[PDB]
Amino acid sequence: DYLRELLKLELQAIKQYREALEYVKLPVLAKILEDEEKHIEWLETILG
Amino acid sequence: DYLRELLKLELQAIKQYREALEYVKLPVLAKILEDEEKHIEWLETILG
Ligand SMILES: [Mn+2]
Ligand SMILES: [Mn+2]
Repeated sequence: DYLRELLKLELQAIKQYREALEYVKLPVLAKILEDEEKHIEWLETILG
Repeated sequence: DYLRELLKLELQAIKQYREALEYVKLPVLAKILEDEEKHIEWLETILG
């Protein structure tokens, strides 16, 4: 639930990085996004 | 500044994952933390 606080936290970071990537096409950003996508898998795996 | 919103966002995620790792010693968590540490480098590099 602390694990649910974490997943929403990632879920927000991906919304904002996506958007960040929307206007500033910077490779470093697609990569951070890659990782946050994996963060999300891993937490939803540990949960439900 | 959108890049500053991102860094605080990571800076918080590392506070909470550290803490999350404090009580539930789960390897997946030290690894997420590893990545967030790198997220932070990369953004402070792009900034100041
Ligand atoms: Mn993450
Ligand atoms: Mn991150």
